[PDB]
Amino acid sequence: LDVDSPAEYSGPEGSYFGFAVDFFVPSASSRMFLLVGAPKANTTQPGIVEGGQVLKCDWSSTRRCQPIEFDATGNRDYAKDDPLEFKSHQWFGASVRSKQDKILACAPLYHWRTEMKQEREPVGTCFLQDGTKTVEYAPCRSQDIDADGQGFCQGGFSIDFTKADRVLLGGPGSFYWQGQLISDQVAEIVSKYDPNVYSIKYNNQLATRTAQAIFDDSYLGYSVAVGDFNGDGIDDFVSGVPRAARTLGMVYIYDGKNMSSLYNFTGEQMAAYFGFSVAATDINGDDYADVFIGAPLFMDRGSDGKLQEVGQVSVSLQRASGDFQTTKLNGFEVFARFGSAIAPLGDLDQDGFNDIAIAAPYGGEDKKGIVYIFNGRSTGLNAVPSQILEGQWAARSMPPSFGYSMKGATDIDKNGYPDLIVGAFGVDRAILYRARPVITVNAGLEVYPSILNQDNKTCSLPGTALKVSCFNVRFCLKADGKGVLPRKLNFQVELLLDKLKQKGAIRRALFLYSRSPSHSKNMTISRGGLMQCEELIAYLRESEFRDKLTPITIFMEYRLDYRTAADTTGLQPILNQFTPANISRQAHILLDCGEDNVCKPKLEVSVDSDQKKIYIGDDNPLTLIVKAQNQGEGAYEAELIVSIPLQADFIGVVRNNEALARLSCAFKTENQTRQVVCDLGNPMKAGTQLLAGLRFSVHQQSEMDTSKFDLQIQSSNLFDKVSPVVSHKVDLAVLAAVEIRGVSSPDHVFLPIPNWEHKENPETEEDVGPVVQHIYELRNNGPSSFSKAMLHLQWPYKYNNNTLLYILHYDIDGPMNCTSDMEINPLRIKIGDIHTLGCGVAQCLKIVCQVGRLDRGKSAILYVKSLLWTETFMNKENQNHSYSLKSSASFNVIEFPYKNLPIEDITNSTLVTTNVTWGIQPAP
Amino acid sequence: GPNICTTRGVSSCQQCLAVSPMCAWCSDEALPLGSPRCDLKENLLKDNCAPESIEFPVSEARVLEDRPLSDKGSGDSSQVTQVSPQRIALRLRPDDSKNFSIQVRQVEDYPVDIYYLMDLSYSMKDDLWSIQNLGTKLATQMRKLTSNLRIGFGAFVDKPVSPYMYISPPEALENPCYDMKTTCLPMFGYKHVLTLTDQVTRFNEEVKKQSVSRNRDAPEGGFDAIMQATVCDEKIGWRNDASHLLVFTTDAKTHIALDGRLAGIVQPNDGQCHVGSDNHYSASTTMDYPSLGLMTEKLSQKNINLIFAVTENVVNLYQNYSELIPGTTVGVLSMDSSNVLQLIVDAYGKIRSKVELEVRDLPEELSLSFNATCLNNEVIPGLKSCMGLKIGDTVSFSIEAKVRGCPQEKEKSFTIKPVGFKDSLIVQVTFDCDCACQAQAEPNSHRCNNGNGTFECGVCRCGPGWLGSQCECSEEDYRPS
Ligand SMILES: CC(C)[C@H]1C(=O)N[C@@H](CCCNC(=N)N)C(=O)NCC(=O)N[C@H](CC(=O)O)C(=O)N[C@H](Cc2ccccc2)C(=O)N1C
Repeated sequence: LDVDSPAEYSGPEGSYFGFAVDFFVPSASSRMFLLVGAPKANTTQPGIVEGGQVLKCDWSSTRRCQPIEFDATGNRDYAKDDPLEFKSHQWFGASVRSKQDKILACAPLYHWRTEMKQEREPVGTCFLQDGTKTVEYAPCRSQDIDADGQGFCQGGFSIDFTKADRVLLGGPGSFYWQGQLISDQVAEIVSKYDPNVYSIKYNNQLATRTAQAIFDDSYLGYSVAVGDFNGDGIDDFVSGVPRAARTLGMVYIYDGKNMSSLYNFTGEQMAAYFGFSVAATDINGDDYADVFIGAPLFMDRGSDGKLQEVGQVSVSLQRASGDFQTTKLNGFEVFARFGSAIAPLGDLDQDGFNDIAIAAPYGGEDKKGIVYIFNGRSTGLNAVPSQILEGQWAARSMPPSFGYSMKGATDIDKNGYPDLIVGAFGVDRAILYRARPVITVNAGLEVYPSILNQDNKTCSLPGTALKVSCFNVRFCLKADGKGVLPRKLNFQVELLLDKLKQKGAIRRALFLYSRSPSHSKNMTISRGGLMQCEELIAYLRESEFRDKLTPITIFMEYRLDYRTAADTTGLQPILNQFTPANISRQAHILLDCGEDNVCKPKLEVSVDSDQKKIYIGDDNPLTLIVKAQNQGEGAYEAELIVSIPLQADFIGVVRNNEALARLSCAFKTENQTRQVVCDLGNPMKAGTQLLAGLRFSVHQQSEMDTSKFDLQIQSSNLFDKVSPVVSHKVDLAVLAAVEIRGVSSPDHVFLPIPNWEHKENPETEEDVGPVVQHIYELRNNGPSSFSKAMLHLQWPYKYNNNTLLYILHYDIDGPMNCTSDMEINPLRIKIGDIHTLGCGVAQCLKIVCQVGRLDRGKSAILYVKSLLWTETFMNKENQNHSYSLKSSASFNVIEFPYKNLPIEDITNSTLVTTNVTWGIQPAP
Repeated sequence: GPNICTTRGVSSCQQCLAVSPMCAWCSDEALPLGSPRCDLKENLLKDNCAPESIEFPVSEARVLEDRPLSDKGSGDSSQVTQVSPQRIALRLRPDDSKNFSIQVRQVEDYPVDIYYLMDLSYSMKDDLWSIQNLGTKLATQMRKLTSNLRIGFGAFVDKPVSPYMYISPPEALENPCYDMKTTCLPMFGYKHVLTLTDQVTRFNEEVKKQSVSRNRDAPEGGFDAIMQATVCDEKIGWRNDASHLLVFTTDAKTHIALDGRLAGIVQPNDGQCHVGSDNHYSASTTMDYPSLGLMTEKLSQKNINLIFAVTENVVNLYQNYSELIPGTTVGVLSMDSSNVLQLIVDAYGKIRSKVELEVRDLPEELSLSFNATCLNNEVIPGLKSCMGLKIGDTVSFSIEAKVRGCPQEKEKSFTIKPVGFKDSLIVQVTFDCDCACQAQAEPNSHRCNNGNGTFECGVCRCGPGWLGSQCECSEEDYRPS
């Protein structure tokens, strides 16, 4: 249904123009018109105000609307100054029905001066216009006066034309508003007309009769329709009775030959107004009329369980046995009054099944009205609406009521598809929607080599001698369509060589010529069986991509060139609703495991480090010597991922030994981790094992860390792509190589010293003798550090009751604290063969030193300064004797910063010697 | 060794008392040297400070006045008391507070509004007496169940248009009973007669001063009247707190939405107040009847309870209608009205209250924490509400006060008021942050070290170069002795 440029008509403001609409298709002439009711338009009839009008509108010929000269007579006089009828404010045009040349309009609110007594009574009336003759028709203007008879019949409230030129008319007010149906032959209506007679009687009239008082205020005749429900070939009458059965509502079907009741439908909810609008039409192509009944005010359980007013439509399919099959449709909004108007459309799309429009005139945004189109299918109506038309005029002083009246099933433009007319009497408008031709397009795409091989590199790449693999893609388009359509349609086709690959990551296929993953072409097609086809040759990139498992998807989409496919009036065609706008198909590529296209891996990992012990310091980079293997059908895009400790940092693969693979690798910190990612073949050859030679910095910068790497091998395989987790744990060794050494200066001395004299109470350095200085060094020449250690140093003090080396002082480098067990500088002195002398035979002095932190390779020193006691050697006990004084130093470590790690008690010692000789020996 | 009374470098009574309630200053000069004058309260009383040399101020709340919460509904000396206590005093130590309880008990009778809708169709001529008797007895009954009853009424016949109206004879417009040669009032759509008022006698007289009219079709336009009585607030006089009842009387079927198309009325009911200054439904002839959905929606929107008071022969019909309008009851209208009065008695029995506290005159310097002990002794900290209260039901709220430091004003007040209830609890608030000892201040006079300071609480606030316990020492002077 065209919805962008429909035909809009307007009547005089406040005229209700559009209350009732219909088509006019004269048999004599060829042009078609629209008939629209204006039940409040102001007419030129003498003395009549708001008499109502029926307007004929020209459609394409400038869309002019002009009134029909139905009646130019004001009130008639039953006597001088005694009016007979009250045409003013009659709702003439409240119901318009046209069949060939017969136009029938009705005024339900026409009161006439009862012939027996001066009195108003709305008997209603109608006008029937043939080619040129025009007559007035009013069954209820009879001698059955008053409400108890046909006084308030209000005939013409609803009307319809029977297939065999019988007019059916519904008076909802007859017999105390019980209602009534009157069916009369048009020929008898025109033949019996007599202007001087007001109660004309027709011989072949079919009418219902008065019933008991229990049926009062039932409103039979509120709406009418025609359809055959007993198979006699003569259309039967269907009427809605919205107030029957304690207000439940009902629908009566009366035989169209003797007016005998056939079927009764009953509602289920009070006051739902089940029967406001009825429609008979076959909705499943079974040739049996089906009944649609509207209940605009039906209330149903809401989301919260509370009743909400949405309306309802009951669809009763007829069956041969006489039963009925009833389903129901519910409205999609609250207070929208869905089901107010039901309009058969005929085959709106030529799908073979009749389609129906249902109006919710107070739905949509701003309550501007809405209309839903339901397409008929075999076995019932498609409960899901296919199209939704929305009102476009805002309320001036009254709801627009768009969709309050509808009429379809007439091809006004002669394009082979029926059109629709909708009334917006709230804004006094009428809108014609033209149905568009429905083109059904069958598109067939096929890739002959569904599975493609790189090895089939038999195709010459244009522009270069290089070779590629060429595969075929075929695409065919056939566009069928009923009705007036252009003989030729310019379709546009677009093909994508690789769907998915989101964000344009990579596309592995390109057309042989003008390499590009997309290609579009305009191909003409003529409506017919010629399945016009075209082919393209596309080639894949050897190692330009890293994903050879996910299938390559070919995608095709076609767009009809609507612009040039329209008619001369500018009505563009449409494509079928259910046909998919795109067709996609799957290609494939395989490596190894040919028979098992679904290729299954079986991965396995192992790890065993060579130097599984570390010294907690500067050492060779740690290498795991990882083993990776597979025994499955393969391993695609295999990669080894190793998570390393924070103390380990990635190092390049080992090139010293060629047995290890020449594997490129990289590092990342995804998700706050420490990952080393290397490749293991894409794919692994029969799962053949590989040997890793990667290294790591294993930089241990936290003494509290205890002793581990984890690792895995994964692949791009679609299943079983994760290998078992394999972890290794190296150990930490405390290689704190502590060494103690020393030196003495001078290394030798000659006695007696030059310019020296014996002194009994020396007070300065010169008085005692030469200065002897000893340096001791403790160095932790190892990768492992210690936090606290114990240091010792023993010194020779006195030999033969005589001092050997008179200590002057001891100096601390700073990394240790020292304490002397014996008095230092007791007297407070101002600062042949050689025999060994030391603490073994001589009174000895020792100084105990506690050493603090000593890092990797760090060292500390201790200094001792002493004076050589010359008088000791000048004594008789040592005269002409040469000696070698000895001292020893020792260390012992006690506390390491690696508190968690094991601590080993390591100790050692060394010696420092000085030489003294008698320079002035006796003459030989 | 107090956590904050000495660690904060406390040296003044004012700040010693202002830092926290746990901190107090020992003032007497007789205190021997030792722990500071602001030791922990638990041990400061024994840490060389005599009992009379220290004060331990503590926040407290005093219930000066209280009253039993009017257990029974009889008259009181002045009026019933709904909330207790009546007034309390609260001396709050800086940054100190505690708990106090307030209990509420509904004793006042509920406010009720009744609107009576009378069908004045000709079919009711035999039922007019029953309508009048029911209208009188509604008040006579409810007045004995409550005291805030307001009553009113209106009437309806049908839309004044063809085919419903009697328009045919020129002189029948003023007497639709022209055919029977009797007189009946001209027919009308809907007219609001008497607003909701407490004058029961006026309502009785007006109801008994009514007469019937006549239209054509048996169904009536009562739904228009219901909708207008619902959506019109000022005209009807609905109260925002009273329980609203809308009694509706009829004896025949009812017109429903889309029945007006027969009369040329196709505009859907607007659902707006359309009663003009003449107390007539001015949109009767141009707007259709209202659908049941709209009626239910508007009844719910304004908390109006709808009761059908219908005759026997239609009761079932309207009974079924009640199923489509949840929250509505139906009763037989007859000479014996007890059956339909039981509906109103039950409806009144169904009334329930709400309790919500208020905070009116509090400043930003004070706050409360609420803990509600609602019905069934269910305790729930963190709210100020309670539902499902009958007459005589009781709830309580334990409230913990809180004050920031020492507010800038010594005296204040705040009133706690239950929602709707006129009664309230008034709380007077005072603060005693100032040091009582500081009343003996002596700036630069005798004591201290020849002046040069201000003796306040055993310590002299000495000037520059005079810092010390009694200004005997300077800021940067040390005694080698
Ligand atoms: C007969 C009498 C006992 C009774 C009655 O039955 N009225 C019906 C019967 C019509 C059915 N006839 C058919 N051939 N199908 C009727 O006409 N109803 C429509 C109406 O006119 N109702 C009005 C109320 C109104 O104005 O709102 C009103 O006049 N009802 C009268 C009231 C009455 C009762 C008893 C004596 C006199 C009048 C009514 O109930 N009937 C006429």
